[PDB]
Amino acid sequence: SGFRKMAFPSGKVEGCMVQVTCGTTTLNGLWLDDVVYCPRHVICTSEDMLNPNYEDLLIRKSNHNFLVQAGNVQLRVIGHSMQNCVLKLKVDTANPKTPKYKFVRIQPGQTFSVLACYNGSPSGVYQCAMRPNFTIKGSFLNGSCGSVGFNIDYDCVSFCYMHHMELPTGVHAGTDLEGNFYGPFVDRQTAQAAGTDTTITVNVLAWLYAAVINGDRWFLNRFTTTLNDFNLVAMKYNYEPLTQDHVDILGPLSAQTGIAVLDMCASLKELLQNGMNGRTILGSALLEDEFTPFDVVRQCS
Amino acid sequence: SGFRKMAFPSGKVEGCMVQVTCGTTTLNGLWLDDVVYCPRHVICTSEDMLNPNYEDLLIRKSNHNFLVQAGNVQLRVIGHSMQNCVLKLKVDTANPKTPKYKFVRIQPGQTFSVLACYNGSPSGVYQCAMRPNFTIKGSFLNGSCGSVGFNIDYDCVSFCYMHHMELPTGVHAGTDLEGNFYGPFVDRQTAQAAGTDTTITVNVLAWLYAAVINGDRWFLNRFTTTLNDFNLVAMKYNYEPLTQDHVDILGPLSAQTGIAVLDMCASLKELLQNGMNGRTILGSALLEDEFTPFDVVRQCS
Ligand SMILES: *C(=N)N(Cc1ccc(Cl)cc1)N(C)C(=O)[C@H](Cc1ccccc1)NC(=O)[C@@H](NC(=O)c1cccs1)C(C)(C)C
Ligand SMILES: *C(=N)N(Cc1ccc(Cl)cc1)N(C)C(=O)[C@H](Cc1ccccc1)NC(=O)[C@@H](NC(=O)c1cccs1)C(C)(C)C
Repeated sequence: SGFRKMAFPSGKVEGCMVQVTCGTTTLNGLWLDDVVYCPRHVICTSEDMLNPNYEDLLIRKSNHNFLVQAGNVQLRVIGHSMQNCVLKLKVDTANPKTPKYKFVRIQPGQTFSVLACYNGSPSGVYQCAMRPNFTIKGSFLNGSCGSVGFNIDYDCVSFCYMHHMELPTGVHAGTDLEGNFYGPFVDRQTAQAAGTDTTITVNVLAWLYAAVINGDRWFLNRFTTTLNDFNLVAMKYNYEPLTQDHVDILGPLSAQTGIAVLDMCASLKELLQNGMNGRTILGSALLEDEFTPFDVVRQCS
Repeated sequence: SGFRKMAFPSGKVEGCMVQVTCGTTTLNGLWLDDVVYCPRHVICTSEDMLNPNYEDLLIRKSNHNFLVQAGNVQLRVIGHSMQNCVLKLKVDTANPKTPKYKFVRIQPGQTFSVLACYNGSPSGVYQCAMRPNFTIKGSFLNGSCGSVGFNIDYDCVSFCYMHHMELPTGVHAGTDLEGNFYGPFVDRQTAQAAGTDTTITVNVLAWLYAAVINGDRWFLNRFTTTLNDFNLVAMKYNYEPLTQDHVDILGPLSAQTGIAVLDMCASLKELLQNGMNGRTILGSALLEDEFTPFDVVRQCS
């Protein structure tokens, strides 16, 4: 019936995206209740970024240097404070669209939807994974700062990502909605680089299960393996060590398919050693690791 | 800055999705103005599908056999007519959320966003391409019939797909919003199969340009080629013949990058012959063809 990388419906967030401008810089903000959250480097000029003292830079700021637009509407800024690396800009109008929302700090390996915007206008929506080195591989051009990642869990909108940075290597980085960077990064134009990316093993397994469910099963073998033995082959190819809790987490998927986690770990073992010999798994010739077990169970059940 | 397969923000459509039930069957519908569009096979039982006479089946229908819910709300059905392969069910309440909308019949090779729903509830959003054989490769489980594909062009919401069918081969099929099937398919449980899928050449080129823009350029060569010569290698690998209009269409992309279409056709020529030798292009080890030139220019500019 198909398996696709898909994003939560984005309506509940489209209505929270506004435009923020300070000096010659314009980017995006998040309008919840009477507050608009955005990245604090909005107040920085080209020269400031090299070594900005944000507290000092912010004092010199008066509310009229901050210009906020809900679509074409304009919002009145009546205060501005800093929380870690995010600008809180209080406004008169509470957003009548504010949804039921949380501010969550996700875990590496977890996934969220990103609503990409340019000048307060939503552009599109896509799913990203928080890599083990606290980066994400998304689509953030000029004017994309302020786009936020989120999950929808039944009632609630869980905001987990606000985009700040791009790294020399093409990957991305940001903060939670309290303003704390994921990873070691700083909002400063100085040398910093990601750690080594390893690969999210439990997700790859989840992806193979998803593929068995959808008819791709050529990679299934009769072998079985032990965690320690597989995890020795894992370590060779920069794969996250698998754990018993990961196996527990994969329970429902192994059940729906009739394949022990450990039987699939042997199938995975063979694919790291020998590659794919020109066959495909769910339309890839590479192994994929940005699907969580939950993401798969949601779509395959 | 990144290139990702992304879908239009889905808010303007989330609010048009309702639940439809007839007998023991429940699926999705599209509530625009005072009308709810859904697939007409909703009125068919297991036995009917084999050879349904829909006109006859529909006469035996009274409005009370049709049950429609906007969320938990219920809508009153005050009429029901058939238009090709879609049920039009008039209702008392005009949707106060009805957007500015068109009903467009897209062209093979063109792309649209699909808002997947299950029992009137939106589940997620993703981008699909109308294959040259009038199928799509999406994610449509039980209760997904009625999910619609759409594009957003500035003001308007262009509805182009409503999902009806799944094919023995795992691929999907449906109608425009006037109820005309794409492809040769019929809403009947009898033998029918897709034509041979060829590959959308102009899209693959667009994808290579997107990859050059984002730093992947190992596949660039010094050679050049002629359309007829490339299109001879195209025909070998079930690739759509390239045309001068496709080259015109790729103009802006070839401009942004400095690579003549024909210089890229030679790079593509080499990749069909020799494959990728274990390198990747925008995180694939395969060539991709579900990006239009427009889809790329939108994200890379
Ligand atoms: C967001 N709206 N925005 C604009 C933007 C610039 C370049 C690209 Cl490719 C896409 C969008 N961004 C990403 C920025 O304004 C940030 C601000 C910033 C944050 C931290 C340090 C410096 C600047 N610009 C950057 O991410 C820049 N990154 C860096 O200079 C560094 C990365 C690691 C160490 S320094 C650039 C290089 C993307 C301009
Ligand atoms: C939509 N809500 N819905 C349910 C559904 C069934 C199976 C799967 Cl895998 C996913 C969802 N669908 C797809 C249907 O109800 C259709 C209705 C239909 C339309 C045309 C012909 C027959 C039935 N079910 C199907 O698509 C079925 N397809 C076929 O029988 C044929 C395909 C080609 C020739 S006959 C099945 C096989 C998916 C049940």
